[PDB]
Amino acid sequence: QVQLQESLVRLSCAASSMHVVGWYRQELVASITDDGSTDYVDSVKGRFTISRDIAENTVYLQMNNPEDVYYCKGIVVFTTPMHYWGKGTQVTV
Amino acid sequence: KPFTLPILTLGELTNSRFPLPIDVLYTNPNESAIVQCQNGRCTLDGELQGTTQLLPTGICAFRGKVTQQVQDEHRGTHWNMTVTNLNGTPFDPTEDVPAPLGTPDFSGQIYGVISQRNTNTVPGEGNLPANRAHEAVIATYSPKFTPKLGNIQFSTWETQDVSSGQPTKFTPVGLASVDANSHFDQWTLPSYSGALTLNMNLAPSVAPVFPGECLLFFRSFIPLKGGYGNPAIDCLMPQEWVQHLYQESAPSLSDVALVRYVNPETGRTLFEAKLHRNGFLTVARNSAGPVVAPTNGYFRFDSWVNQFYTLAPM
Amino acid sequence: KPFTLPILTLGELTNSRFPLPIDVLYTNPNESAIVQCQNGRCTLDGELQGTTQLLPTGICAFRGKVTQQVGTHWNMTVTNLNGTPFDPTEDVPAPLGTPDFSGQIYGVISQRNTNGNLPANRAHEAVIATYSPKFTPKLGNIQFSTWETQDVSSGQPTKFTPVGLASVDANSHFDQWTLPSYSGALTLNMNLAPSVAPVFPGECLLFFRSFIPLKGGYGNPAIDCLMPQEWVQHLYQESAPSLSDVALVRYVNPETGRTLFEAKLHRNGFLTVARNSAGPVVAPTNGYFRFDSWVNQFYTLAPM
Repeated sequence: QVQLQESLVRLSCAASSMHVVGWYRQELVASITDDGSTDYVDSVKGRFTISRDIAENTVYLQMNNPEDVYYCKGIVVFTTPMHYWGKGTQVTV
Repeated sequence: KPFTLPILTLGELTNSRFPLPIDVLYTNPNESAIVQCQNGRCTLDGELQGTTQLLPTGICAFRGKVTQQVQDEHRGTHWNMTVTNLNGTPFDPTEDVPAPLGTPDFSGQIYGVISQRNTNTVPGEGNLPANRAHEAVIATYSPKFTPKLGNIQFSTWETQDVSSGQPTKFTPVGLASVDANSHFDQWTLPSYSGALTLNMNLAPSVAPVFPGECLLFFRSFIPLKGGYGNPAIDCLMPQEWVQHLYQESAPSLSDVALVRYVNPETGRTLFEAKLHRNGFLTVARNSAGPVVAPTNGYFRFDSWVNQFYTLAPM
Repeated sequence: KPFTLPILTLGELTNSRFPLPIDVLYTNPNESAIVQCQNGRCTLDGELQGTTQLLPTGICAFRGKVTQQVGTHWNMTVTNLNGTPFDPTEDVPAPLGTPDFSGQIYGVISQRNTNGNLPANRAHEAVIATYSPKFTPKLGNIQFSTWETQDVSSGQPTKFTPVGLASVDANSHFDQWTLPSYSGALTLNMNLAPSVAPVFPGECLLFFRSFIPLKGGYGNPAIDCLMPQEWVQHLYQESAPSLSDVALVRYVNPETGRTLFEAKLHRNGFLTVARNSAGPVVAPTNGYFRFDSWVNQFYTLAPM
């Protein structure tokens, strides 16, 4: 119902306020919640950094290897989530 | 006029407490809860009780109008809805019913779709009314669930596209969750007027009266929006029995009707049960769980008996 | 065994072609389309026709398993509603309950996995375009689309609960009297319940009309059935011998005791009235049809 939008060696996500926003790849990469809490897959730990920016209306994924398409995913009602996916952006190193 | 049941296999029956097909016959003799559901309640001589109505489309349905967006202490976007009778007439809270007919009769997060069709046309948008529909959840255990007072609340994932003051329909689909915090309990009634008020005009509780018997249920499995679980909803009689009993209105000639579950191919009785005047089944059984019976079987009325009749064990 | 109809007002009837209450009786004599719906078809002596089955929950429902991803589109094998595999050589147009009109049908796809010993679940809004070349229920396969992009599981029990239409705009091909091609472009429809029409001048079909919800956009779409689902169920139960061509029925007001109009209920299971205008039958909410007597087709109805 919302329309998420992302962005080969700053990706922005934009919608048509969400409870979690996360970046994926093809597996989970990095996520941030509206508590400001973050989490990372073990293979990305230390090199990757998720960060929320309310002022600029987007969620960035700063990535600091050849084993690295990336997607934006965004709402909870009671304790039941619904997820909203963007269409993606390729990443190749 | 002689009492009859319809001739319908389990595969031709639907649940009277949620819009689902019947999946299996079921017993649970170790049930500690008082069984007092309000949908699927009909006496054998055709008196609907509780919140029971005839439409399969009315079970756990609501009709009304959204008044405004509201706040509540849980995640989501929240909306207040006045509710009418399902036939569109204003609900009169002083009527002798527990709640508008069709109101859900159990505690849980009921998941479905809210849809609206506007009454008006807007200048510049054309001569046909606008529409919208979104997934929604109604927590029947919430203090804001007050259908007997003529209004309820629902929550959506959608944050803006629900219109105030427009005709609104809730189509039930399943449950949102059966996790700890979601309070699914099929035998716990909602407080239809909210937390501060007693329920009224209830269909009575049901139980076997002869020792060694237990209730027999028609069980359906109910969909989940997400999470883990295999939730089920047990009704006392399928909706087609409610409809048939209402049509026939046959006088009940004793307190208990002996019925036999028969295999039409062999003509043989698979097991027997008591069909009580208030509208529920008991059997003599020493296993709990789903009933193993051939798919072509159905209940046939045999004769009127008394409360002391001894059933053959299943 | 005497022929009977149940005693049910419009407010106690449901549509046999979509899970909706009946809202109004309706005529439309100038309909150019062939009326040949496949749900809500039952003879007066209780023989189901077309894709008609008895469950209100089965109307426009599907049961099956998702095979793969193909908006986002998913391919789904469909079974009979009782879970048994559908045999395409069976003498039916499609699995019983299959939608019988062209449109974008909107509803919810839900899944409960086969494997604390409790299965995972998911449900999403979904749309089934019955006019698509991939709508092939007679071949045991259909496609549905979701707004949801990823969380639909392959090889898991899947249920479609119908709710309304996605749209009735031009590109949505809603036409309640256009049948789906149940086998797609590959073969013509088979074993169909026959088309219905008045045979004598001055008569037209009488419909039980329901308004169907919309996911979005503009419109007030309706779905018209020939007999409500409760009549299908009743006829199936009773199986009363049909004694002539037509059951003459009278629509009566129980409060005044007066007959409002009469109709022919044809053996194949549809109504005609003597009317030559389109629109609602304006009738008291307490009215219902009562069987009067068997007549032949040459009976002349009083104008309603």
